[PDB]
Amino acid sequence: VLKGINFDRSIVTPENEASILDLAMQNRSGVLDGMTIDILNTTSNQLALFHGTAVLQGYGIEITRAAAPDVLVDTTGQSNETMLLCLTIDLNQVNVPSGTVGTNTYAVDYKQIRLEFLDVPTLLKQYWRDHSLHDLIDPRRVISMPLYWITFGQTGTTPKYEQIKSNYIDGGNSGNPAYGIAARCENFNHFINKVAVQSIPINGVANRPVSSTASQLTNYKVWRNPYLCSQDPRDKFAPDNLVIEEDGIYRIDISGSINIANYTFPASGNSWRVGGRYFQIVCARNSSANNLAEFGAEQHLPPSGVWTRRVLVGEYTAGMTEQAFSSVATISLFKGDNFFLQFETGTNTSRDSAYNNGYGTSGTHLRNFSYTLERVGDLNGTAYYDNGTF
Amino acid sequence: VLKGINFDRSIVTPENEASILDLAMQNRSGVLDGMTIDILNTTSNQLALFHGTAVLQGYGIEITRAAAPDVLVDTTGQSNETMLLCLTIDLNQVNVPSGTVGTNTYAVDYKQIRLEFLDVPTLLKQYWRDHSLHDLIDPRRVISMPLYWITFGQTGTTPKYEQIKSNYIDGGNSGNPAYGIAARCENFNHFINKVAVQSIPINGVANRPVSSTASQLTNYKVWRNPYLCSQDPRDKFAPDNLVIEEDGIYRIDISGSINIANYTFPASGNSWRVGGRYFQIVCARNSSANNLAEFGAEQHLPPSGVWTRRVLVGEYTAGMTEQAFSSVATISLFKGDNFFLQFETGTNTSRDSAYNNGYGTSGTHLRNFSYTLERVGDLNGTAYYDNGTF
Amino acid sequence: VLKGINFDRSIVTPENEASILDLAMQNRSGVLDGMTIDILNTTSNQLALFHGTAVLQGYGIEITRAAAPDVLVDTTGQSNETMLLCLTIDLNQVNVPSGTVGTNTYAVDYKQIRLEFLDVPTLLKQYWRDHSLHDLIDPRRVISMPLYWITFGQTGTTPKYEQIKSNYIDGGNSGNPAYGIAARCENFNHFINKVAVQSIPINGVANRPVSSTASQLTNYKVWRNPYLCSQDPRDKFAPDNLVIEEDGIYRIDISGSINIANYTFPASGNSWRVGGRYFQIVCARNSSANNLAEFGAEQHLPPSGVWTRRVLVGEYTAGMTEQAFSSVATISLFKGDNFFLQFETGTNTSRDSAYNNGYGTSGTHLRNFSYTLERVGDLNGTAYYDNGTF
Ligand SMILES: CO[C@H]1O[C@H](CO[C@@H]2O[C@@H]([C@H](O)CO)[C@H](O)[C@H]2O[C@@H]2O[C@H](CO)[C@@H](O)[C@H](O)[C@H]2NC(C)=O)[C@@H](O)[C@H](O)[C@H]1O
Ligand SMILES: CO[C@H]1O[C@H](CO[C@@H]2O[C@@H]([C@H](O)CO)[C@H](O)[C@H]2O[C@@H]2O[C@H](CO)[C@@H](O)[C@H](O)[C@H]2NC(C)=O)[C@@H](O)[C@H](O)[C@H]1O
Ligand SMILES: CO[C@H]1O[C@H](CO[C@@H]2O[C@@H]([C@H](O)CO)[C@H](O)[C@H]2O[C@@H]2O[C@H](CO)[C@@H](O)[C@H](O)[C@H]2NC(C)=O)[C@@H](O)[C@H](O)[C@H]1O
Repeated sequence: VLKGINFDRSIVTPENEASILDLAMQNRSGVLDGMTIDILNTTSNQLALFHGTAVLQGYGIEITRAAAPDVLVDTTGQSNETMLLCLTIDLNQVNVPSGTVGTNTYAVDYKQIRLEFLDVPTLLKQYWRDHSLHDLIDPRRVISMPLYWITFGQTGTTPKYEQIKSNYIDGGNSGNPAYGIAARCENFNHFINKVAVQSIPINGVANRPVSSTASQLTNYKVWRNPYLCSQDPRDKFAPDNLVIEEDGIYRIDISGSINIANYTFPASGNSWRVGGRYFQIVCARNSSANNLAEFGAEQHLPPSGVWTRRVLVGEYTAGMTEQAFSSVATISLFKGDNFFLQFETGTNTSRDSAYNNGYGTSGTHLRNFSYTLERVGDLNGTAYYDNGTF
Repeated sequence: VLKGINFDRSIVTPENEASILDLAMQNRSGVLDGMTIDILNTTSNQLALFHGTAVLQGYGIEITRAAAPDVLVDTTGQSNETMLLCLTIDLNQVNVPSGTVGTNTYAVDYKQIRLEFLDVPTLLKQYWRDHSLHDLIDPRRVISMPLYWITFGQTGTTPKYEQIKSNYIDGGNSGNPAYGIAARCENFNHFINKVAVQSIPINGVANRPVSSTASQLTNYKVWRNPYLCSQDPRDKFAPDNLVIEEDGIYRIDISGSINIANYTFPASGNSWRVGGRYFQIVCARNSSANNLAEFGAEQHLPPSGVWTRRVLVGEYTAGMTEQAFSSVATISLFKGDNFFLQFETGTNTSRDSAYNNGYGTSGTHLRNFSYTLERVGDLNGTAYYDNGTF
Repeated sequence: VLKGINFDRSIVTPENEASILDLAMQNRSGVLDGMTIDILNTTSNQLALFHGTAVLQGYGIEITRAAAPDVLVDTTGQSNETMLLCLTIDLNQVNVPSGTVGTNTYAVDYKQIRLEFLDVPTLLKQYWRDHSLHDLIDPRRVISMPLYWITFGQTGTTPKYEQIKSNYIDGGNSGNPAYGIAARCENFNHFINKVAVQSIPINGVANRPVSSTASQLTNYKVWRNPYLCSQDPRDKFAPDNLVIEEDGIYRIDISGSINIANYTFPASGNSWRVGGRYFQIVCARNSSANNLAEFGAEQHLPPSGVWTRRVLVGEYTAGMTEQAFSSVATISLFKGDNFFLQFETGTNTSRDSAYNNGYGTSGTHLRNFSYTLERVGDLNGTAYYDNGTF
């Protein structure tokens, strides 16, 4: 039959209001405030956490403040292991109320909520990002959110910790928690190596031209939303590649200029004409390596025929010392993919190369280069096949 | 007086929680999951639909699953007609509860909800996209959402169906259901016809240069959000024009290059200088034709003085084989408008044209062209006059 | 302990549903409909307001309609003063219910809600944009939203009014009330003054080239979201500067062309080659002047090392009559900042200037220039330091 959920004779249930809050959270779960580690109240037998609020698939969870320690987690038996401190909902448990409304003594022991230590494969099997209490095909009764990596030493020591920032709704994304900016940087300058194809380092270190003869590795301001992307965990790829943590349609914006651009000088032989040199800036995706996503999670397989390379800028050098460019594209990206930018040109500097024979500021380089990567759409349902291939 | 809705002594009503959910849905109504046609359980007297959830102006509607058929709709009397299968709320009806809380027998016969067949003019008069149960000036008591076009044959046959995808919140837009991408495509190449003004085909078929002498009509990947736009229903305009289904401020992004660009060769007569050729890429809107929107709905009239053409790129060819361009603009668009892109230049190839005398890859063409159209703002209230003219 | 808010044994309180609605409003408060001044029912002792709905930090407030006047505010004693008509929540007050559910006589006198006149410093101390009933560190019990500037004359006169549009959720932003477009304009043409550095007038008046000898100040279509930005209140800066009203990560899009661009003519002395002229378009922020934000509110101090200038386009003129450009960047902006765009070039027209010696249409000018400024992210929590410096 046709059932009303919100109608005059309907009864609004806990699962109902949780389904509503989850919708209002854009289906993202996470710590809204607090719930950070309290090292002052942390011993070799207990782990303390500060007061706070979290939402786990529409269910509101609170750690209350009193007198500190706001909450204590038992670490007895945990030793020489790296574990995940998790906030878990278990709907098989029974919440035990006591006292009464009428007296001011109503209280509930929420057995459906626990703070616990899980190993990575156990967390992954019940991770909110992959499984749901509200799921249509495989509904679950137990779901978890990892808060910290906890590394226990020898019996008698206090553990080392690392916050799982993807599960904290800190700042930057509050009104649009599942979307917004994935990555952005300030303008930077980067020397173009004398090769046909090279990646542009987008993760905060550029090879900056500093003199007429030299360039040097220099930091530039960069920011990443840990819920959406991360710097590649492999050192070979760490300067250049992002790992996508969330499927979606993303928008890539790039701008900058090619400085000391090469071209064939107008001479009597070529009828006093500039001989332009072709170059292209491409964005790229690659999913050959599995388990690059956070916790080594299984990558999300893309639809058959998915793009791998997309031309953002494709033209010739125009005979000027410096030539600006800009491009904006929407692209599909999947959890586990590598995403990167490449500069392409010919390798013969006297015929087809956009780069010259100089080094440092005398050599061809990218100047005032910057980008923004932003999540703008999801790939759920039919969009996976209709929108996911490009 | 000043009335609190959500305060300590307030009573939260069904209309209240529905007004809240509608706000959380960005005022969009639609099927959240399921509610697709079940052809196995569909006969010549009954039409079956699968279990699912929908939200209609903040009211949650559910089709429950048991044992299939999840729901049955009576088709007796319906013959040789094209009808709309609609999900309707009728607040003049009375929901009849039975049983009691205390026993586990409470149940409601939701007479305020029906699955019914309506003709197009009846649906349009009570369509959620134009009328509201919550409306300030003209509040309604009956509102509908069309799910399928149902074409009934002769008495004794099973009907033909077509899903109304604009009313299904499938994928791509989940956390931002009333906004997000309207249209996007992969990079494509398109031959420039030897004319002053031409539309750029944005609906998935381009005239691709394939040899030094020929171009051929070739499909490219394109995606449209049916809630926001559709391919023009008239075959004359179908390769080039979108029909806007929803008023708003939209963002248009374009990028690509002009390949084999024409220019006046540097000769002794012009003092060995490149003679550039002017061209422009414009976006355009046109509302002269009424009833282009879904169901032949009345177009939304724009404010007096509304724009019709906007220059996105305006410059000269620079004497290079290929020259890149990019542009981003925000524009107002109205339900029923045609939206399209045009390429403009002179027609004298020896004096003012950006195009040459070649064909296929030897002729001037757009290369690596792509666009994104996205809804970024609404045109309700004062924004209609202040923001709606440009 | 671990407390559930939305669980099976939980009791959902008024503060709970208000916290949920505030989340659904992206933490923005404001009038959703109506609540505009009713001058027909306004006298020298009373001020009338029309029926409407507002949300103040998740609490729903309603002015009910009956028979007009929908509500009356006492103005006795108010004279020769500029005051703020405010909608205030005071949780120290007690809402007084009367009658009963069972009879159809339940009614509440909402003493926790008032319409009142406050001076600017009192409003600022309890302004919802700076303080919260839900605040973690400094929770408040009294919070206000200003609706109108009310200027009272001599005893016996009806007052003058000015709507505070930043506190009315009118149109343009309904589904994304705290984000969306801040400012946008139609294409305009602007003469480039013969100077090294100049601001580009973004607030609706451009110096339009109209003849081969003259340019004239001409209006162009522009729109600003008053919640996000305003035209500079100082006449010296009013044509060029925006005042940012809300912290965040913003996206700036620019496009246009440089028409009648200057360059060194190819002559025998320079080996028949175009001598390009460097120019750059920069966006800029400046927070030296405090109290530029609405009501003269204290500016939000940026993190140490914050950017002030960012190159959007940096290149040489290419020897063409007209050269197009486009750029998209994300930038941090703070409440109280000035935001503006600048055009930069050399001042020697025979050696390094992108501008020539002409005036009007014969002189170098920006053609088809337009921009969009949009709020795309917040700067709360850790994002303030990690994302706020660029
Ligand atoms: C396991 O898959 C991984 O490898 C993908 C491909 O790597 C490129 O292939 C090699 C050689 O071409 C042949 O082995 C290069 O080392 C890789 O590309 C280079 O990466 C470095 C580091 O990021 C760049 O600085 C360099 O510019 C780039 N070289 C070229 C020629 O483009 C990789 O793309 C996958 O993402 C990854 O998982
Ligand atoms: C009923 O209004 C409809 O017509 C609008 C105008 O159509 C153009 O006008 C004619 C001729 O100029 C004179 O009759 C062209 O056929 C139409 O423009 C052309 O459309 C085709 C198909 O999309 C393009 O391939 C072609 O490039 C374009 N021609 C030119 C010169 O630009 C129409 O714009 C409204 O949208 C529509 O409702
Ligand atoms: C109180 O801080 C304010 O002033 C900031 C700087 O103003 C510029 O400085 C002077 C002179 O360079 C030296 O006093 C100029 O008058 C100001 O810049 C100019 O502003 C006008 C009006 O907007 C522009 O038309 C003009 O192009 C621009 N001049 C130059 C050379 O760029 C100001 O930036 C702060 O925002 C403001 O609060």
